[PDB]
Amino acid sequence: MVRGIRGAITVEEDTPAAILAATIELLLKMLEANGIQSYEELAAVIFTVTEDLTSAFPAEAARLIGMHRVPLLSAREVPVPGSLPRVIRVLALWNTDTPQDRVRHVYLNEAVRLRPD
Amino acid sequence: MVRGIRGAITVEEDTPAAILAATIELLLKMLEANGIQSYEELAAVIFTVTEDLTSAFPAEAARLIGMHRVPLLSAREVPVPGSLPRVIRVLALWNTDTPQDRVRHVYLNEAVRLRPD
Amino acid sequence: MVRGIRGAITVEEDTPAAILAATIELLLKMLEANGIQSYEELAAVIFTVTEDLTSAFPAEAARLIGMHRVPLLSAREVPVPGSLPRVIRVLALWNTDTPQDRVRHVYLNEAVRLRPD
Amino acid sequence: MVRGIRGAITVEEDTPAAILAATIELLLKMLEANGIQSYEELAAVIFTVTEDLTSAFPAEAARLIGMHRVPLLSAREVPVPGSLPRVIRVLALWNTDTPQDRVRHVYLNEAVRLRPD
Amino acid sequence: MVRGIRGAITVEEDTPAAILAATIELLLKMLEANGIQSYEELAAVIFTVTEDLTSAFPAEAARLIGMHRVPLLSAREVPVPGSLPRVIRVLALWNTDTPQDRVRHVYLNEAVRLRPD
Amino acid sequence: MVRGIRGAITVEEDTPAAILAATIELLLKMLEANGIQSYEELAAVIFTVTEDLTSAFPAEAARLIGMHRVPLLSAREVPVPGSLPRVIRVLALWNTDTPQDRVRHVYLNEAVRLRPD
Amino acid sequence: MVRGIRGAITVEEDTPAAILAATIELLLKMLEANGIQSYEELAAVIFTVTEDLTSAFPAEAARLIGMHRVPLLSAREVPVPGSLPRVIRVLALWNTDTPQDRVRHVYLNEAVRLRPD
Amino acid sequence: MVRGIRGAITVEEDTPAAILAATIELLLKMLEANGIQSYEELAAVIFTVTEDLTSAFPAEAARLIGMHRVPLLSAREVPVPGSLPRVIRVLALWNTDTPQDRVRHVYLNEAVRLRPD
Amino acid sequence: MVRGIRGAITVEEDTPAAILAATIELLLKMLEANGIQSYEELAAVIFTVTEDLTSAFPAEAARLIGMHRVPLLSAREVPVPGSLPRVIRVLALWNTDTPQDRVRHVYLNEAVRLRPD
Amino acid sequence: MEEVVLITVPSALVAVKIAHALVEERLAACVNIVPGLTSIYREEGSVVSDHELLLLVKTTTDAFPKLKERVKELHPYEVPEIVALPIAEGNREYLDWLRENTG
Amino acid sequence: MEEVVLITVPSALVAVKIAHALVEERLAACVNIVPGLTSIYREEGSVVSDHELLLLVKTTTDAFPKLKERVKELHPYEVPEIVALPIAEGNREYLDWLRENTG
Amino acid sequence: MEEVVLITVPSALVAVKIAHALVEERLAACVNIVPGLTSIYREEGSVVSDHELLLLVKTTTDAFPKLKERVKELHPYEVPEIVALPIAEGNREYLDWLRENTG
Amino acid sequence: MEEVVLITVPSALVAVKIAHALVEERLAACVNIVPGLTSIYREEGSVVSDHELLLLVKTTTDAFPKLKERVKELHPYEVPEIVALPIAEGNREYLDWLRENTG
Amino acid sequence: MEEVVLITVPSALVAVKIAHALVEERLAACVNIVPGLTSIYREEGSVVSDHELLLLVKTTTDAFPKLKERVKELHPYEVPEIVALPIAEGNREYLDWLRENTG
Amino acid sequence: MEEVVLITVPSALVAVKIAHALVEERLAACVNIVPGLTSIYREEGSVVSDHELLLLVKTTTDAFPKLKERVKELHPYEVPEIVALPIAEGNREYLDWLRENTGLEHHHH
Amino acid sequence: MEEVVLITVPSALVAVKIAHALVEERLAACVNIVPGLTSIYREEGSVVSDHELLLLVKTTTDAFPKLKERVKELHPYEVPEIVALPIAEGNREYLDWLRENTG
Amino acid sequence: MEEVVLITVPSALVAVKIAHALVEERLAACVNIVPGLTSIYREEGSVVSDHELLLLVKTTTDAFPKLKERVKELHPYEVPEIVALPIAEGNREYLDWLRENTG
Repeated sequence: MVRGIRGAITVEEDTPAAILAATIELLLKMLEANGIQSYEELAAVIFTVTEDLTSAFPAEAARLIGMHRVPLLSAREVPVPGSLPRVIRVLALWNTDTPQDRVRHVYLNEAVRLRPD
Repeated sequence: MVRGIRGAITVEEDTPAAILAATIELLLKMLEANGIQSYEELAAVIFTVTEDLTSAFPAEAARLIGMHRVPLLSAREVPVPGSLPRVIRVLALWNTDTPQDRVRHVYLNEAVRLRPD
Repeated sequence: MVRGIRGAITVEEDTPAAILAATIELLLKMLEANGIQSYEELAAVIFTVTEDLTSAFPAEAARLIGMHRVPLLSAREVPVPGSLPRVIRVLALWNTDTPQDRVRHVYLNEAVRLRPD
Repeated sequence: MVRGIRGAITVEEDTPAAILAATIELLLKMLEANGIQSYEELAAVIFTVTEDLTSAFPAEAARLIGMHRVPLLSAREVPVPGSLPRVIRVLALWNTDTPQDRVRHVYLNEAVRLRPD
Repeated sequence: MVRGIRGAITVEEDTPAAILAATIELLLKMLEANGIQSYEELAAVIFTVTEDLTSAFPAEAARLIGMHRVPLLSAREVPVPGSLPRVIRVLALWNTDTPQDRVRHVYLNEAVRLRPD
Repeated sequence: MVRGIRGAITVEEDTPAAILAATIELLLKMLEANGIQSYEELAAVIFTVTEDLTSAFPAEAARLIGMHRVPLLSAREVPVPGSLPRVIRVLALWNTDTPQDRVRHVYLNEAVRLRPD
Repeated sequence: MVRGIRGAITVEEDTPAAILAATIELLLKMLEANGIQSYEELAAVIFTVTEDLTSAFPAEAARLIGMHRVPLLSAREVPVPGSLPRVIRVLALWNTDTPQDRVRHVYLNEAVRLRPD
Repeated sequence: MVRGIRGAITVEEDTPAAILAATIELLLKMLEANGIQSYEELAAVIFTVTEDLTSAFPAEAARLIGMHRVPLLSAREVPVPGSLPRVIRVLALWNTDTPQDRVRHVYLNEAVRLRPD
Repeated sequence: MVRGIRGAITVEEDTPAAILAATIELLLKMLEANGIQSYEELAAVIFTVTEDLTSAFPAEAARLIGMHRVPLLSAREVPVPGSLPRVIRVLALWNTDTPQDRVRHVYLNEAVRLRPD
Repeated sequence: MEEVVLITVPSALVAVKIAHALVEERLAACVNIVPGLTSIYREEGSVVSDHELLLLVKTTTDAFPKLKERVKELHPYEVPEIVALPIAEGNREYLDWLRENTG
Repeated sequence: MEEVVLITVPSALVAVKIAHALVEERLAACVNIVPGLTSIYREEGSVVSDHELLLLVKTTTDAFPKLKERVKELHPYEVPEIVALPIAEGNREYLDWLRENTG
Repeated sequence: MEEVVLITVPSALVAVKIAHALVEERLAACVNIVPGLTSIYREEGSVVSDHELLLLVKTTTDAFPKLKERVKELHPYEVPEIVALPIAEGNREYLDWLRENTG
Repeated sequence: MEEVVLITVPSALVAVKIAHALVEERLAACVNIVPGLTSIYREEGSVVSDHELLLLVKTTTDAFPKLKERVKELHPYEVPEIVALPIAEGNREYLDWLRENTG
Repeated sequence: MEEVVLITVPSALVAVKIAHALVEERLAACVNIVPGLTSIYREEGSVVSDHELLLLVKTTTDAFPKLKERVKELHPYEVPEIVALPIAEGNREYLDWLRENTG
Repeated sequence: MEEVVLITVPSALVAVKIAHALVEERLAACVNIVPGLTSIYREEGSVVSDHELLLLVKTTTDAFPKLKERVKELHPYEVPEIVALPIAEGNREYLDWLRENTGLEHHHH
Repeated sequence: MEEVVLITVPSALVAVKIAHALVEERLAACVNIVPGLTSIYREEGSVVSDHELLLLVKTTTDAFPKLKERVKELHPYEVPEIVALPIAEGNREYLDWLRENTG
Repeated sequence: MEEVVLITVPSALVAVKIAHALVEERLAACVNIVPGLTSIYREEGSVVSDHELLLLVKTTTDAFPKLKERVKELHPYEVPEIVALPIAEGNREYLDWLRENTG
């Protein structure tokens, strides 16, 4: 059985450095939040960037932190007019017994606006 | 082990009310179809909207039906010229032993055209 | 527990025949690579096509090889300027005990450029 | 001598009814705020609408409240990327002796974000 | 104290000659209408041209009639769909004691449609 | 009675820093030029930026120099093809007895091309 | 051995008459300037027009002056934003012993801005 | 001393095969026409394709006929409204003593319309 | 007699600094490659930039290295879909006796892809 | 018995939440969402405008008291607009359907 | 006696057909077409959503029975929503116009 | 007595300036601005081209000398083209209007 | 005897109607339509601007009186500009063609 | 003695060839190219339209006969429009420049 | 004696405010605003990233203490980066210009 | 003691890799990534240009040797630019923060 | 001995000219062009802003005097910013490289 971990972080500009540095922060905080020791606990990781972020692949930042054998996938997020701009969303598929109520999901920077509940 | 449940529903216009109401119908019919008791049976739920649907996030409708602790993710579906317009597709990752042949996949409204088999 | 299998293949043109024939090649090579006997071993399969590929749905090719009961989902891949053009990416969610180090990921045609490690 | 009175109000949509109703609200609140008894106290009134508001002329709403002999003028406001959307700004040129410190400027709806000082 | 004088004139085409000639007509008629003898009676003059008028600056026409020491300012007018095309609007800020009821505002060519009252 | 003060300055690029720093220069030089001791001498200040300047609001720079109680207003300037690019124009409505001939108008950087007389 | 002769002329509008007249002016001033008696002294002549000039072929003007046996070629010049608009550039490949320092290159009209050295 | 040889050929469609095959025809006919035995007689060869030809580089065909050591260059030709569509123009800079009157220039297919004199 | 020297260099971005610095590199490598001692050996130099390079004129970089008396010409290169992006190509017309086989042509950065033979 | 209840909501999320709940909870047989309303009203002795949506609830008299409570629970407003309009006459079969899908 | 009849139709073609017919056949004096409704309702014990349009028919109690039949004939639905709301009071002159154009 | 004076000007501003002054100054009754002229002429023994605009000035022989001076004052050129063409015959009423508006 | 008549018209429809009629009615041999005129003139002692078109009518002195009447009939203006300029000399053969096509 | 010659050409290639030649060959001092003329005329007893360009040639009566011949040689038309309009009066200095540049 | 002070600011408004004050107040001769910085640093024992701008302040040892205070007053950060780099050698004339335009002066009772 | 180290990297991945690692490994308290550098330098006795990025590393002398090794390990260049600039004086509290976060 | 020279230039042409020259002329081993600088400074007792570019020049103390002169010759400013920052420590083999390429 698998438990998904959700994550969202916002960048101030569409620069590769910005995108890479922010996805590293989110990815690690997500793992830290759930006390995931090994990357082997990850079935795969899916990413979604907003339409206003095209300068870099977030998957390249996961490899910077050494997630080589972790399967990665990124896609374009729905361009809802008036939605929070420049948002990198993460869905990590984690192999765990952990209850739904016990998974910790990370919303960083202005992305806190996304889940205040 | 995980079993994916597929769903598709069509909307007549790109209005938030339309998108929200339709995704609620699909989501519930998918759960009804496989007799899903709690949402704890859901590893995560992925959505894809066609290019002609941008007024609302389907994940927000999932929350209207209390899918708060379920991980949700939406992305832009491939704009194949002449494909079925205004389609909300769902891939629910369900934690189950159920055989592949025993999972019931829901295709509603004009989305019935998508799987007539 | 689930292990994601990654695949990438490049097409020379945006033609349905091209897209369909290439996704069939990738899909089968991915299964052959991991010695997957039945499609029942697959939780679901996610696909991403680059912005320069819109003529066909890769999910339709999976159906040509008889993956009807297999849940399929496709999305638009991030248009990173200067990234490898015309790439069909696959993320197969495989129900297995197999270690992370023991999964074989398939990168075909110019998509070999994508993972030389 | 003249003293300018500033005002700002936001609308939820680009509809003539919305624009007209909101400019009426702002205009009256501006006059109420400074205890302006007659419209004859107004040298002229300038308006600026954001690029996302084109359905109606704010000057037409001033006429609804009977500002016929008041000179009115509207112009397009600077489309600063990421600035507050759908904002109707007003600059009323008021013939008064009133000190700068004693004029009351009205910022309504999400336009409160514009002057929190 | 200041009193604003309103003007409006329509041009048949977006040609510099047309724009220049029309504004002079308008400008002079506004001064003639209020019996303004010197340009020194003018605090400043603001102009607004419709989106379909970009070939010339109306301020350059005021200089042809010798308004060098007069402060001039032009801006783009709101492109309300279906509004009167090719309209040069003038807001002259006139230093006068004159009552609101006693200022004469000039609406020329098809710009008569703008104030039939 | 009011006297308008005109100002123009050009920026080399559309950057907020550039726009802010240039408007500060212009605003102060305009006040220095006319020996304006207090900001209370200002009825209001209107600004116009060319179509090629959208990164910042000039009104925000006036606030940096402490013009909080001064009413500010900015609008889009007429896009005359071949006109001087990246121009910030200012119209300060100054409460003064000063003759028209005695007001000093400031044209800085390539904006000197705008008034060589 | 060949020596290239450079020339440049600006037109006020994109009209065939304008383009024609201007190229005739420059070609002749190029020949007179280097005292070229015979058109047989010319290996070939290349022309480049700016993106804002498309109404006529400069090669047609060379033929008016009788350069029929002279090989001619025209191409679109690099559209550097903000560069001198409406410029006709000529590169005549002249069969001569003349030193580099002794060839005279012709810049006419606002094209004088191009080589002030 | 150098003599330019002019060539023009038209294609029916914008296909690489069409462009390559047509440029080979023109190139050889140009050399045949002037009895050029070796490619060593060529200083360089310049090409220009019309705006409606973008599928292939004409230089790549020169190479198919073995002009590897021959310097080649291609550029976009002036899009004069109503000019002959799909035209590949060639300017071969030929190292020869031959008089201007003795060079034979090749105009093939509908490109005969280009030089009927 | 003349011998053409070919060069190609790629830039990572469309910035004036990038374009200028890269053309200087190519321009000198080309000369140094053939043992060009003086600029007087150059009949003229032609440049072609790809559609995605518009921030600067390569001819201006030749002048930075002191090629004032050298005739220069730049034009738009054919936008073949799938061609190498951001390429500055040079054709230097060199007055030399040198055989075709003995001229060295320079292909720098990703432009090495252009001549691997 | 059958009435048409009017409810003004601030958003589409509120509209769809309230609408779905009443129908799902068998408190309504049908709810119609009328979008793009521009509402002018008195708020603290000043006339103000707000963007809203209208709900047209098909319910019975018998159903109204619980509906009232439920709408209050789901509505973000302190004093929500819940006003019942009586159905004078109608399609006999439709009114039967309405009564059937209520309770 | 004078009523406002509510009719929910599935499309603009249905709206215009029904609207024109009622007015033309002197069964109604005026019909208002309110578009873009998102309707949530119970269909075979399951809550479903569908895109419809609202018709506001200005008619009399006397016309209603024939109107009911006519609407049924023109409506694609098996059980169409035809519900009459009573006019408590109104513009004297308007109600006269309504009665005049319904007969 | 009544003539059509041709004046070639370098720009739109030059045209509007000159044209308005002449008419306003009762020097001409009407001025027609013909744009987009491409003028070819001899300049320092060299044939050159310039974009110019044409003025068709409706005036009288009596106004001409003052017109000449005025045009000179307003024209940027050292030697401006001021050439009068005689009106052989015309619309009686028009020529009256021309004479009336030239004082 | 042969003249060039100038006519200023408010529109292209007026321009083409007048031009064609004259050529068709053998009142002229040729008419040239010069578009894009911006005319500044005195209208009721006030300087006003219009944006008209110029007609260059190739006719004879003998045709002129009828031409004058005809132009008046077709022209919307009360006092239209109909002014004849004399042809001093010309292409012998052209002037013959002009005289031939003016009957 | 100084005249304004009117020439209608079919194109800009012709308009420029003719214009440049006249000025270059000292047959005129200045030529103005008025483009975009829509020319209605009689061609073999039928009214036809053409797109032309007007040339305004500043020349002398003394130049006229060679000018006439030269224009004929360069003009594609069998019977070209070459019509001279007399300059009644003018800018003394300009007329001097015109005479100087016509030899 | 003459030194280049580095200041990292969170925004262009902060950059322009701090930049102008320092020059305007005679605390520095020139300030260069280097935009689009991506700053990686330790915040509460976790490596975090932020978007900033770099100020290159042309000043002197003399002005530094007051500059320090003034920057602190105008900077939104609790601990702002104010670090002085020594000018080893330079354009004689430029360094003079720096001396003319940098210096807050004294009182000799 | 405290230094500002300059590192020129070929790419944003290199910039982010190096930057994160130094801060994470407590080898630097802060790293600033300055993008869009255009570097002109000597490579094998020829002047060459390349696109780079600048790293501004806030560290101490004591940390420098390990930083040097670490940067070398992470940098793709054989001989990377690692140059330390001395901090003359600074914000006392900032320098304390720098020393604290370098362990 | 090895230093990092800061040069502020008004344009990219100035940047590339100066940068290439220094490296080519063995006055520096490397130059970094940092674009888009917004420079606020005192010019004639008034605070003014300008757009510039920063050059980061890698040179030696020994090269500095000639570098200073050369930069002066190529720089359009009368008083250019040429300020050297000392390299406390660094990657040694790179420093050798800088010293080897500065002759």
